[PDB]
Amino acid sequence: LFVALYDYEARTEDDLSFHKGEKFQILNSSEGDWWEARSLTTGETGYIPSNYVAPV
Amino acid sequence: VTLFVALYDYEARTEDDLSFHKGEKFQILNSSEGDWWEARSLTTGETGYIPSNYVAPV
Amino acid sequence: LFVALYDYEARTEDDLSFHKGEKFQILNSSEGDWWEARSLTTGETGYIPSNYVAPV
Amino acid sequence: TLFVALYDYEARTEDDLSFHKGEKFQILNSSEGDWWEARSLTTGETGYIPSNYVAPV
Amino acid sequence: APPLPPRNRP
Amino acid sequence: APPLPPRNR
Amino acid sequence: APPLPPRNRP
Amino acid sequence: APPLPPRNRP
Repeated sequence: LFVALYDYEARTEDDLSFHKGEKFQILNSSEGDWWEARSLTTGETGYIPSNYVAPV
Repeated sequence: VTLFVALYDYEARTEDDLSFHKGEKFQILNSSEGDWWEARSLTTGETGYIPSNYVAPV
Repeated sequence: LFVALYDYEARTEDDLSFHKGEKFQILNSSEGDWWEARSLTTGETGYIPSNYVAPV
Repeated sequence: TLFVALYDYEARTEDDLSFHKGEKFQILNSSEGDWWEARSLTTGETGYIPSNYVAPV
Repeated sequence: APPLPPRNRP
Repeated sequence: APPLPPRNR
Repeated sequence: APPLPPRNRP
Repeated sequence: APPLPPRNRP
């Protein structure tokens, strides 16, 4: 589980947009510094930048 | 297949770099060497290296 | 051994907080850019960002 | 295998190289991470440099 | 808001 | 203070 | 314009 | 002057 430290607006459809404080379940972190995640606020899935988050 | 778009302008720092404008589209030819990818510009047809934090998938 | 170049406030419980000038023993650097370290000022162990430090 | 500095850099440790923008380098070792062991072609000094401060010649 | 990391390989 | 690096996987 | 990433290994 | 990259692993 991770939490967002900053706001992020998606740059592409496969990105997740999110607000500071939003929480995530990480689905796939094996492809690089962009991780596939599930927003625990919306259930939406997409990639997030792994320097915008911190472990809960 | 694997298409990306430039989010910013970039001026080449070396001859093997591609210069590009924001909005330019690329075909990625080789991304296996690091954070600079070999790409083909779909506006000019030129090939060269681009910084992979200046782009997003289309 | 490494020395901190900046202050850092922990963003998670398993992070280490530290001041500039603090020295560390690195315990584990194989998991990425966050290293498990031991503070030689407090004896506290935790993760630190490896761009906040330099070799001594 | 020659690189030029795009910015000035003041060494943070003894094993680092300090350098000015425009200085040229022969890279001796780039397999350990983003800090590369280099030889300054201006001074002959060897040391580590941050590989985001340089571009190929 | 910090710089974004390089994108994942295609 | 510099930007933080991406978190470990 | 973000900072440039580290160059690829020679 | 851009941010420095993370140090090499010991």
